[PDB]
Amino acid sequence: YLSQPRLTYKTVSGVNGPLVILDHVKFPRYAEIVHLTLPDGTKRSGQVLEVSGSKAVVQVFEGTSGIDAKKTSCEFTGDILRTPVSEDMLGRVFNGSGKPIDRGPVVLAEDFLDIMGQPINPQCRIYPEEMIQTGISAIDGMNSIARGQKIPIFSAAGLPHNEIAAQICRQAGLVKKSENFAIVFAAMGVNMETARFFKSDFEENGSMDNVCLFLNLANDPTIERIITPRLALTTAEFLAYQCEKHVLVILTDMSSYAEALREVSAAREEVPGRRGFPGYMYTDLATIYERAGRVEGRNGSITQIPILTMPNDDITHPIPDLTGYITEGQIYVDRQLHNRQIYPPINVLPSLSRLMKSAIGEGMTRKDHADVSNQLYACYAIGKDVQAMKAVVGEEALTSDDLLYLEFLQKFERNFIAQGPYENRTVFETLDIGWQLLRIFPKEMLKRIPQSTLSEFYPR
Amino acid sequence: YLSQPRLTYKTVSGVNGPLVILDHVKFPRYAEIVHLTLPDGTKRSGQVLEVSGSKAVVQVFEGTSGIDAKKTSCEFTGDILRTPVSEDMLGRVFNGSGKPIDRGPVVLAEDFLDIMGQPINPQCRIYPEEMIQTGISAIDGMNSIARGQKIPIFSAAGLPHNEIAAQICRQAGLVKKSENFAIVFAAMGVNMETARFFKSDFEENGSMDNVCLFLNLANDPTIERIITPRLALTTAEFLAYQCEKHVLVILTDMSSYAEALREVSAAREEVPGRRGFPGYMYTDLATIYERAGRVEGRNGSITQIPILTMPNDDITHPIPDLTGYITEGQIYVDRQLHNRQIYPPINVLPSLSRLMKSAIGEGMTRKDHADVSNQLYACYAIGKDVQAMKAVVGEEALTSDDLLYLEFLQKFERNFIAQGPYENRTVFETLDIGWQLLRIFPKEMLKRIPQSTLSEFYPR
Amino acid sequence: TFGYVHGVSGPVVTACDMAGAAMYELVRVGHSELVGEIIRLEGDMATIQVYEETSGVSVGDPVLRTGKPLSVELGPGIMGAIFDGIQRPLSDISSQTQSIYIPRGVNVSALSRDIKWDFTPCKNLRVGSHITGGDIYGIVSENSLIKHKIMLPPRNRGTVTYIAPPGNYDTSDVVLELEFEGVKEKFTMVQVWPVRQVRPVTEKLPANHPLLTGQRVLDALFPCVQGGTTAIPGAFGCGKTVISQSLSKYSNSDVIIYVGCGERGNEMSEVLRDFPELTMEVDGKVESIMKRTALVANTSNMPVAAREASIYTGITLSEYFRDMGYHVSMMADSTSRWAEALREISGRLAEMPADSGYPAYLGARLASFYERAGRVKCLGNPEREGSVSIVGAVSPPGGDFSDPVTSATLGIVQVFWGLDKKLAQRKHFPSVNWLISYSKYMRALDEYYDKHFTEFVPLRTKAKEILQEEEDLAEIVQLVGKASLAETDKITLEVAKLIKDDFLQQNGYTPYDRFCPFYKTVGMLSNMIAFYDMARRAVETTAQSDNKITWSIIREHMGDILYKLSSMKFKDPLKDGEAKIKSDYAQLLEDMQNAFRSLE
Amino acid sequence: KMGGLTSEQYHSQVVGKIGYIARCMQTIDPENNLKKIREDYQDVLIWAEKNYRFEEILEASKSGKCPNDLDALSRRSLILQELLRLVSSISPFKMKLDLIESQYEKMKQHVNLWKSDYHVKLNQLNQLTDYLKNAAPTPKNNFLRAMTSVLQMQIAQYGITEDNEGINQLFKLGLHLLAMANE
Repeated sequence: YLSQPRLTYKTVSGVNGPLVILDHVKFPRYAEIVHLTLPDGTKRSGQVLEVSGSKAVVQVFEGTSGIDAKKTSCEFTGDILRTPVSEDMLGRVFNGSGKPIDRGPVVLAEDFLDIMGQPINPQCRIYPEEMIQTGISAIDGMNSIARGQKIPIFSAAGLPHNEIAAQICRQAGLVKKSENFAIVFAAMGVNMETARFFKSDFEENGSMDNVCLFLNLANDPTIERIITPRLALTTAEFLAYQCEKHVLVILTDMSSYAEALREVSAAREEVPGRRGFPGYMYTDLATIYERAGRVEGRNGSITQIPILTMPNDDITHPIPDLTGYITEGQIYVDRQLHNRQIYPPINVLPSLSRLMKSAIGEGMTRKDHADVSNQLYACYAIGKDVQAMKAVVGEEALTSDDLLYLEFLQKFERNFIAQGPYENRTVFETLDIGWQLLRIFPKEMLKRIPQSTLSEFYPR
Repeated sequence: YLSQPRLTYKTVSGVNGPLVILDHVKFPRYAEIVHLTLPDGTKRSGQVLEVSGSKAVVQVFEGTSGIDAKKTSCEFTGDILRTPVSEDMLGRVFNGSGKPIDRGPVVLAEDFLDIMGQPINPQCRIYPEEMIQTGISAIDGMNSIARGQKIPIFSAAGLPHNEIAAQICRQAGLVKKSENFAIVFAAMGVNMETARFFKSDFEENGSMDNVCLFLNLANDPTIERIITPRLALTTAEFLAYQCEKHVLVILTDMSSYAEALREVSAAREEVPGRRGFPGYMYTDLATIYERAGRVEGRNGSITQIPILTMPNDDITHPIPDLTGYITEGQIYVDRQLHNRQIYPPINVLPSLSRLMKSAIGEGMTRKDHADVSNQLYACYAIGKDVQAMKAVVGEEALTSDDLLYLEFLQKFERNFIAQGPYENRTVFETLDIGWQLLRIFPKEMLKRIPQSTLSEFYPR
Repeated sequence: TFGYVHGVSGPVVTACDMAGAAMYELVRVGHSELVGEIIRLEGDMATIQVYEETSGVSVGDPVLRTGKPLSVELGPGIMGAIFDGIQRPLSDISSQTQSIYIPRGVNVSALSRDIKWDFTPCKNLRVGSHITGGDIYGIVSENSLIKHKIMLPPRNRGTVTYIAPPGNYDTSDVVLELEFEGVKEKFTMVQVWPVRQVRPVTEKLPANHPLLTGQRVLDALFPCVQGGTTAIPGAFGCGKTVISQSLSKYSNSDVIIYVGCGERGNEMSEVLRDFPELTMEVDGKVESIMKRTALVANTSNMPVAAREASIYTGITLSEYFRDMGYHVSMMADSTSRWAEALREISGRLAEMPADSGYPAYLGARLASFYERAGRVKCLGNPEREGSVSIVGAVSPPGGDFSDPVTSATLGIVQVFWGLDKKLAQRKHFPSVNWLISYSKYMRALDEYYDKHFTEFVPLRTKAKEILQEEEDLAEIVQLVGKASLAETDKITLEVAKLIKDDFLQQNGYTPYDRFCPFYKTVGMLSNMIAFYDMARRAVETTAQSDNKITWSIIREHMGDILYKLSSMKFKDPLKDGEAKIKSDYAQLLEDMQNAFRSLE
Repeated sequence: KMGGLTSEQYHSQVVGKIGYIARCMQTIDPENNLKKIREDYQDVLIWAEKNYRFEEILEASKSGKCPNDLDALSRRSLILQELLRLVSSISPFKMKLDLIESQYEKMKQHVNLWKSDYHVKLNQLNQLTDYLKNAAPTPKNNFLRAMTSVLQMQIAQYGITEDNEGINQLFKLGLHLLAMANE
């Protein structure tokens, strides 16, 4: 343990911005944790940001208001940020710094884990195989998610990506063939209505016992937003690789994380990078997205679903562009589909899952999954083209096979995509809906389904 | 002579980037030369970039990898960089720093010359007027070259600029209306294929006792690409203005020179220009290109032919753009003509030679040279306009004259430009081909040729 | 040695009491010994870029000086090993620590000092011999495939004072000891070499021998040489594994070195699973390719200074195995993921950006890297000759060859196999485009072809002509109605499709089309172009003779000849010999000639 | 020295090549019987027949006494090296001093030895010989051993440079049996 007494310093030598510069520190340690006591008595917390000889620069979480250099005390903890972790954290609500905000006690620890974590050995990770069932047919049926994937959701401002995140959180599970599953939710930079919605919606839909919620609000300290996803992922790693559960981690608005990163970078007096964000943002996002996957010898996984809002609906902004280099696929929340009053407004033509081939098939979902998905994609694209030609050629000069690609369109968007915010559809219900839609066309027009399957599932 | 002993300092104050900083120097001299010996015995050489009091800032040609501030010993030479120069240098191969790489002895100097040169009094020059006949009708007939000109080749990556250069070198000579060049070849940052090509071509299609090579390859020190063209040009000036020969200097990939220059500029945080290149790139390229011409009273000359590679075929990039403001023309090597298997792939519209008007005409080549050239230019431009009009209005919307222009275009690109890599066309053959091409049109469409020239040359 | 820590601010540590510390030297910071590198000196202080996380380093911590820059260990223990950009033994960390993480400040040797190796010295060497740098003075029997030659480091020389007898030694025992000018050098089975320095050779030769891959395309139309430089597009769903699998299994290389430069986490888990499964056949037996293969494996969260130095570790390993006499082929997967780590390392040092933010020295690095490939005459006495072939992979945003890295690498490399996704969606495999691909090594392979396969280059030019003509006849068939078709053009549009479907298309999941030797390739192309020639002449002679022949008569007079043409690619090279397939192709030729004379 | 052959490096390489030619000679003819060949290589064998140290022959090369054209030395060394390869591949059998000089001067007059077909057939014979150094008694191993011994004796009686179609037949037969599946 640490059995030596702690040292308190009344030697503040400077205050500027969020930084307090102390002198005569004995052996200042980097990234250490400090407890400050203000002249009147209010207590604040900080972290050492720079070290030089007998001098430390502490960044205070709650600001430097009312701090003077003659009566403020700083007690040095002696170590770095280690969080307590146990399995009882499932069913609780903590804030960004990890303290309970649900009228309950503090976490009785099973271990104290360093929140920075170590990289997984590339030689121990194995390939993702089975399926994570979200209950949303636009994702389950056509953009399937494997156990151990990392697949983001791209959206914008005003689009309903928080309700999609909430539905995924309160419906997701494992496929019921013929359940050691947990969810860790990390909300970063949300306002108070969003946080209220998350908290109440999870705790009143009878599901808050396989969920651990970390809520960080837009008026919270901007340093806590830097440590929120690292607490979430430390808890997820404990659960998955020491208790052998299957964990799904949802991280909402990584763009707010990027903004907080920019703030704490500029506080270090670092020159900005391309378009505002630091030059090392790739490595910082990668130390988050890569705390995932299956590993050899353990029966647990970690699946990650980052959620972003694209500024100006641009797909080449630094945040979406760099998230594309680390993750496998993407889901697109569309605005033309949202204005047409479709929920969920997921565009399946630009969306992709790079590891769907591994998640679906015989013994995982069903033997007809890949063919149904391919045929639904093909028919949807063809129907969109047909609806384009209909506007210049006229609806009275269309074929009879082009009149089928225009009923499939309406039925597909209103019966397959459009779901309902409290409607849970298992994978088999999704595939049965797919077949009900594919039975619009004669068996001879479904070109992408092998004849050995058009015999078993078409005649029903 | 310098008869005093040299001072050797182990007083290194700090290494950073490619720059070493020495202190306690005794009367530091600007631009002096330093010899560093490393802790493991290896030897490097540097040049003083700034002096201040007792401090000197040396810039090492080979880099600062392995230098320390306790055992590296620097010996100050006491003078600027002077190269040993002789006439036996013809028929030898050196590296980019002047040492022999052909298993021969070092140069027994006839003189020691300062490699920065000396600007030639603009009153003591002679305007160049004796036309070189390169045997290439695209250069001879439309972009004629005088003896003393500086005219680069604007090419890109993957195009055949090396064979064009070697053909000019092995075919070039004066015009015979009724003895040879000494080549000096410097290559900056070439690969082994290019050096092999040039060495093989010199000693086969001619003689190698009239060539002096300075080979700096792609796995060689970058900061020594800065003094290679100056060594080449000091040798050229000795051979031309003191031994009275006609030298032809070929500097290969001034783009690599410019990029080494950008790297050294960024190393010590100087004001940039466009795309990061230093603000003094014009004044630096002009100290290289302007060492080419004739002088009053001496029977030598220096004809420079740099070779460029334009990034992304863009002629507005800083390198071609600043080169075209300094040199007296340019020969443009095109990619669109290479993809049609045309050789030489020279596009004559973005080409130019600024000394042609004074080198052609009666008593120099022939009375009609200039008019044929201007008329070929006009007809080629109008043909390229028609070729793009027909891509919009179709093949069958053109007039009777647009088809004349489209025929001129084909016959010009296939008969005048296209030549074959060992064919030596005297300038009169080029002019006859030009007239055979101009007879496509009635003599009233040729509105740039005076009437008394059309009366003598058009009917034949 | 043993400076101390003075300040920590991010990844940048400052160390006092470091007097004689060279630039770019490596050091170990703290009590967990994190690895870092010296980037600036000032008086008695050094500025260090730490590779790992500096969280927890206090003032006064030790700083250990190593004395050398980033180097690699070269000795027996490389084949079948799995490293990363720093050459850390991943598969040994995984088994000594029994954890699924890479510990922080882990210090394990890259080659194990436990295995006993079978070492036999050169039988002519004795006390008093004159041995220089490069000489092979022993052999370690590494495995049943690769003999490991023990060579003197490139900079030593002297007279043998002691040489060890044959026997079993680990990579710590003194196997040689020589003398020079009164100073002794002891040498063991392992030598250390800095990764940013090219290894010396006696002379760089021109490359004039093919790199056989086994595909009919890439071997006829776009050839590579032993010592060349290739680039492919590394994208999703383009059928990219064919290149690396062909190189590993069926190739004339001796040693294979695969490099991942910052790949995704689950994309590395697929390579590290698939590669230990591939097999070869040698001397009739079936062996594993990981007996002559080494892997360098990085992911996106490993240190940024290992994702950058990976390319150099790989090329140094291959230059080490080239100096033995072997022919190595290195493969760097997603060179773009290396360029991005380069840009980020620059950005950290607050360096002026260049076009698109990449550093100023990007093309210099990309050119001095590819200038390390080629065929060489190796330094040292026993007169050998080796080669290194580099295959890079670039990932242009959305297939746009204007990114600085893609532009530079296409300006440098000589071959470019353009894999396309469009062809992959049509089930056309190998999905090479054949229209944007190229190869500039075709004039170096001219003595080879004219000495071994004399009647090939004309067939290559003819096939390229036919495949280009079937393509620039596209609007003629769409904007007009397929009827205004001169018989020459019907013959083209049919035989070119014959080529596209039965020469350029190969299926590896078969017993006959995994490997296509070159005699079979030239036979299959000669029969097709000979058909084309005869069927074209038969038409254009009877141009005005009242007996107009068209493709309709040619396709009815020879209805089995065409099938047997479309069935040439089923002749097994193993179950049928070489003389057998040659005689079968000759019989098909004579039947074609007959059935063309019985038409006129 | 086009690129990396410093003076120290160049002359160390020269001394090493001289020593290597000396060793190859001492192995190819321990009892002096190829007096013609030991005469043709006299200017490089003199520096080893009497004991000079490494530095003495080093300064001799830097001065200019001993041969110092590394390329000429390389092309003279490849010949003796391939001779040693030919006379050590057929180890149990032997060759007599007429065929040895015949083959030696047939190699001396080749355009490029590394591009010859004596090199190629030596590669093939050494492949066959190296597969059988630690083989396991089996049908195909015994057949390969028999045919290999017959090939070795035929080469020891005829030679490698001239065409002898029995040798060609046995070569391609052994190289087809070696690459045949052990099943």
